Amino acid sequence: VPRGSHMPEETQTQDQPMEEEEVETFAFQAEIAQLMSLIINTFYSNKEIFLRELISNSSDALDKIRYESLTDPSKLDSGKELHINLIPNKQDRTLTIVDTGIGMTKADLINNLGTIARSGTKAFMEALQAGADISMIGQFGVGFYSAYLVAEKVTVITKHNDDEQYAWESSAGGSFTVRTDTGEPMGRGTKVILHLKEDQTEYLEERRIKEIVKKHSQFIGYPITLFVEKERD
Ligand SMILES: Nc1ncnc2c1ncn2[C@@H]1O[C@H](COP(=O)(O)CP(=O)(O)O)[C@@H](O)[C@H]1O
Ligand SMILES: [Mg+2]
Ligand SMILES: [Mg+2]
Repeated sequence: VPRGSHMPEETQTQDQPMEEEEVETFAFQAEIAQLMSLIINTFYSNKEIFLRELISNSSDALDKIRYESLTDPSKLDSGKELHINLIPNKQDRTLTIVDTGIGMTKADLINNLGTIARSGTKAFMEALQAGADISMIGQFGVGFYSAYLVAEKVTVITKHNDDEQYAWESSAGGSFTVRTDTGEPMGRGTKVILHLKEDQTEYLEERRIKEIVKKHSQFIGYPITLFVEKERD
C-alpha cells in the first residue's frame, strides 16, 4: 500500500505509558488548622507581607546550599545560579515564587508544611485577637501560612537532592495532599504557586510587586528577578 505523504494524525506517535502518581491526604495539626481559618477569614491590613515571608523561606533554603557544601562539596559542582524568580501569570491568576534552594523531601513537606505543631501558633492567634499586625507572623514561626492572606489555594512543587519531585497542595479547610509529581522536572529547589483570590489581583502587577519587594525584602542576599509577560497588541 504505497504512500507519498501522511497526515499529522497518522504519524502521531503512540503515547508514552501512563504514569501513576501516589497521593496521600493529611490533616493539618489542630492549631495550624485554626490559624489557617483565622488568616483566611479575617480582614487584615498589610496582607502584602505574604511575599516577604515566602522570599525569606527561599533565602533560608538558598543559604542552606552554601552550608551543605561544607559536608557535601559536590553541590559546588552544580551550575545552577542561586536565585529567586517571581512569576505573575495574569492569564491564570497565579503568582509563583521560584528558588534554587535545597528543596524539600516528601517527609519534609508532610512534617514542615502542616503535621508538626509550631510552638508559637497559639500565642500568635492570641496576639492577633489582641489586635497585632499580621506582619508579626514571621516572629511566631508560622510565616508560610501568610500565603492564605492572598491565595485561595497554594501548590508547592519541590525537588531535594535526596528524594524525587513532589507536589503539596491545600485549599485550607483542614487538610492537604502530597503527591509524587511526574510532570515538568523543575530541578533542585521549590516553586510556591499562589492561586490568588479574586480581590487580590494587584499582586500580579509589576509595579505592586516591585513596591513590596523594595519595602519588605531588601536583604535577600541573592538575585531576585521579576518575569513580566509582554502585553499583547
Ligand atoms: N522555599 C522553601 N524551600 C525549602 N523549604 C521551605 C520553603 N518554604 C518553606 N519551607 C519549609 O517550610 C518550613 C516552614 O516555614 P515557615 O516560614 O512557616 C517557619 P520558618 O522555619 O521559616 O521560621 C521551613 O522551615 C522550611 O523547612
Ligand atoms: Mg519562614
Ligand atoms: Mg539572609
